[PDB]
Amino acid sequence: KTKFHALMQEQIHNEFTAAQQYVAIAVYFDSEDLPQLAKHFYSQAVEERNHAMMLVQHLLDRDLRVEIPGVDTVRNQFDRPREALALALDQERTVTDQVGRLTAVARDEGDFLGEQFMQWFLQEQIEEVALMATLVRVADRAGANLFELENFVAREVDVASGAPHAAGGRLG
Amino acid sequence: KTKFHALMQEQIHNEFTAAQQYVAIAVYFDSEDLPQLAKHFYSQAVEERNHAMMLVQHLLDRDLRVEIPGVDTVRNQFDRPREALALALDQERTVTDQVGRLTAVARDEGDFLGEQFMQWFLQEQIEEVALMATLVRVADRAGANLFELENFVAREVDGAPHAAGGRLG
Amino acid sequence: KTKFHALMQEQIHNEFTAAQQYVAIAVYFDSEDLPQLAKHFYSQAVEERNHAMMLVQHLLDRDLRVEIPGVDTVRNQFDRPREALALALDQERTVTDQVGRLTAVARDEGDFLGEQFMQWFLQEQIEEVALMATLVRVADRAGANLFELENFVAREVDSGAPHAAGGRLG
Amino acid sequence: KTKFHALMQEQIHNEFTAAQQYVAIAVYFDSEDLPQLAKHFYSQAVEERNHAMMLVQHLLDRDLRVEIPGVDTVRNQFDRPREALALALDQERTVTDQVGRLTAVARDEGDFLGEQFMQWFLQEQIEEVALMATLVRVADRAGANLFELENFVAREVDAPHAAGGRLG
Amino acid sequence: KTKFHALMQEQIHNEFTAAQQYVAIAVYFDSEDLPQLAKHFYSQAVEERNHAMMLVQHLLDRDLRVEIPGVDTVRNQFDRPREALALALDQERTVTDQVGRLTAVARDEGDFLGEQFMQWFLQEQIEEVALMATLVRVADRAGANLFELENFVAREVDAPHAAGGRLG
Amino acid sequence: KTKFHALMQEQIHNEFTAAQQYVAIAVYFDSEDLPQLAKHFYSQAVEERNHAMMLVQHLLDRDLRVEIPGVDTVRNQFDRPREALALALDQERTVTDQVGRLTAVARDEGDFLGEQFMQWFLQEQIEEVALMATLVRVADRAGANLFELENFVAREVDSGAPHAAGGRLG
Repeated sequence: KTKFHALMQEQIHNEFTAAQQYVAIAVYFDSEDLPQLAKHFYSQAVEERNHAMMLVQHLLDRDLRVEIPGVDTVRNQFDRPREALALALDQERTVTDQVGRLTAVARDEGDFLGEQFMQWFLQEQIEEVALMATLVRVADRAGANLFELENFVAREVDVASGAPHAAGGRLG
Repeated sequence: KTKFHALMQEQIHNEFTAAQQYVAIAVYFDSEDLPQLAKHFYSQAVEERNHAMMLVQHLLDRDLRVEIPGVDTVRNQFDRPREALALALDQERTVTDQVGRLTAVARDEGDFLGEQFMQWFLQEQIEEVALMATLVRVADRAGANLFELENFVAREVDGAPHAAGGRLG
Repeated sequence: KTKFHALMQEQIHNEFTAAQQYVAIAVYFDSEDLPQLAKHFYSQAVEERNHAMMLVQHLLDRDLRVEIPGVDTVRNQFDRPREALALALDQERTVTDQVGRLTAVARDEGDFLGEQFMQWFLQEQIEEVALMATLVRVADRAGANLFELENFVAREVDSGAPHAAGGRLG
Repeated sequence: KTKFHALMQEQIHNEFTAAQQYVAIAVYFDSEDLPQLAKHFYSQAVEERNHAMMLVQHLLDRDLRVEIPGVDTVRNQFDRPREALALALDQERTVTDQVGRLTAVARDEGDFLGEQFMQWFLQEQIEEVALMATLVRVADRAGANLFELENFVAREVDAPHAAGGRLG
Repeated sequence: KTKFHALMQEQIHNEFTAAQQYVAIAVYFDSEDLPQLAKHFYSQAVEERNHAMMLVQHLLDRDLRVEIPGVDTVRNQFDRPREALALALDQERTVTDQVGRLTAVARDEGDFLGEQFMQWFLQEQIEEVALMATLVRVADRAGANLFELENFVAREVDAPHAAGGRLG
Repeated sequence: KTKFHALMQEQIHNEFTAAQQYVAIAVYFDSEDLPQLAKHFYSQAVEERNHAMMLVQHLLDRDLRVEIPGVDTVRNQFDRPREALALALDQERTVTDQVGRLTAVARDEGDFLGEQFMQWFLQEQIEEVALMATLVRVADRAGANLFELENFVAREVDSGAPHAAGGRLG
């Protein structure tokens, strides 16, 4: 078993866990009656699931063994919205590290196929982190006037022939 | 914390796990190059996620605490397609029991809202079990000419409470 | 063999027989030259057949043995339309009883699947009885001026239903 | 009561029974997970009901007494699909005989209206028997590969007034 | 007179009174120049009227005597919007209890028709309480900036036969 | 509190009660299986509610206090249709008097806004009374056949209006 292969298997687990964490954050917001934030995070959980499934599909394409893993417990309690957003930013930053390490490991093993495959993920991370950071600054500026944060999301947020195929198709 | 509330929380965990198990089965089929079976199980995983999210939505609606749980490890290794279909059938039968027990518990506690909410799930389980049982009998009849099972799926296999986050296709 | 399962098998028989009884009533009306009544009862016979086929489908879905039964003789002779409408009302009340007893029996055996499946039939019975009752009161008011009853049917008369085996017929 | 009238009343009974037998066969196939065969037999049962109602209509048209009868028990158990198809073929052959005899009897009593009315049923029988026979030969050739029989049905298997209108 | 029947008659009265209470709240909001809240409650009053009329229709369908009742006085004075929303939430919770008790009573008398008929009202209550609870929390968060509550309603906010048809 | 203002408040009560009385009549008809009559009275109850809500709107527009009132018990028992129609006619005549008196009272107090606002209601009463009177004469003539009264309603019985609080319902 190569390291890239082992590390990809870990990343599938990390991605499924990340997606579950977004669902928890979506449901937190929902229960706080912040529907624009909730709708955004429900959507973000579906996209992380898609990333996970792109990693599965890569191993499938290469005839490398792949396990659909279990998922670790995720955080459900937040003192307030800014704390959930902060967690989401931190998570995207963590994923950025993981993806960079996947690249480095493939480079080091001369796994050229793995290396090129990681490139799309690096670009996505650029923009995902940029978005989470934006949501954190805006939540900070909004303070307890959460309505402004909601208004910002409704207007400014969410309004790639490139992507790798996701096993089972890319969900909306 | 009522028993119905505790048991709903368990069910959400059971459903997310069931959904993960379907993804495993979908991926097994995909690796076996049985795309029609794979596509069907990917779709079934999305629906189970939906059921999970309908349970979440019910607790939300009632202002009862709800936790999005972790997910237990699921089975990835099968000797052959029929074995994965058998596991799916057994799973749907298990979910049917769990749903019956949720209803019973709500009846016993006089939770009339919980009881009526379970009804839709009972109907769905009727048809989901019938479908899984059909796939198993057809897989048996197809023996190792799996192509016939694929053809059957392509040709013959093609209201609800709100799901938190909306019902996914 | 559970009691619910046995009782569902009887109900299938009862529904096929109910459907045959509506055909006899439709034909009686047809022969009396009351085409609006006749058309409505032909339609009602198709719907009862559909109910029977929904019960069949339920057993099929659950892998429980199901027999397509024979049908008992039904009534063909009526002194007059009001007597046929009265028979139809009584029949729908009888079916209501049967459906309630199926529900009770499933509750009593903890057959949760069976119980939920009966619910749709209970709401249908509510409206079917209301309609038969209406036709009887209107026939009573019309007396021998059956034309008014025909006029009433032409002007005034006519979901998540469970799957019917073979599809729901019009 | 003429013999043609009596025999028409029997035929109405025979046809209601035949229709119920097709439903039994349709449900057998359905439970065996043979949906193409099932769908075809559900459809066949509706058409036999239609035939029965055409007979009812004919007596109605002639002001001859007509009873909607009860229906005899029908067969629900089959060892296998071929056995159900064989039963259906035999049944259509039996109906052909019955229809021939209705014709003969009307000829013999000088019931010209009855005789002409039977002619349509004679032509229908020709094709219905041909179809049942075809399904039996194809089921024989398919042996236990019932999927081929289903495939055949999906691809190759696509009037006097009926009291109450002709049902689809 | 069964208890279920007597209790349905009371529920018709309760529903008419509930509907009139929503009109009072709608008019309160209107006078406060909170048109989004007012429009929502006007629409809510029409829906409660619809519920009332579904209960009437059920008794009609069953040939059980039904009276269109009078309506009790309802509350018109509120110190502020959150107090009117609170009353609406309380009222929806109360209706939920009433509906549960209607179900229990029908179960206890073996009134299977009445029991199945109450089921739809249970599901509606689930969502109607969730919505009122949502409006109360949002009004709390908005405090005196009622404009935010209005903006929230404008953007985020918005069956058995009813005697006389379901009104919009 | 002016007399016009007080009397408008009473009128809002009278209108809500009138609307409730039409629902009672509609339901009586419905239970008698006279659907055309029933449909017409359901519709008439919705219109009276509208009138009520136009009065509410007028007080809203003028910043005068307005209470949504309770509703008095109304009549549910009728020996026969003609008796319910008679009650509706008498009710519309009573409302006509009430509206006249509101106008008079506004004239007497120099309430020019109230006076002009009452005018539309006077015109409506003209036609509503004419229609109720028509239904009564037709019901009298159709004593042997009430289906004729139904037929008449289906065929012969299906403006610059003031805003109704909450909008005018159909």
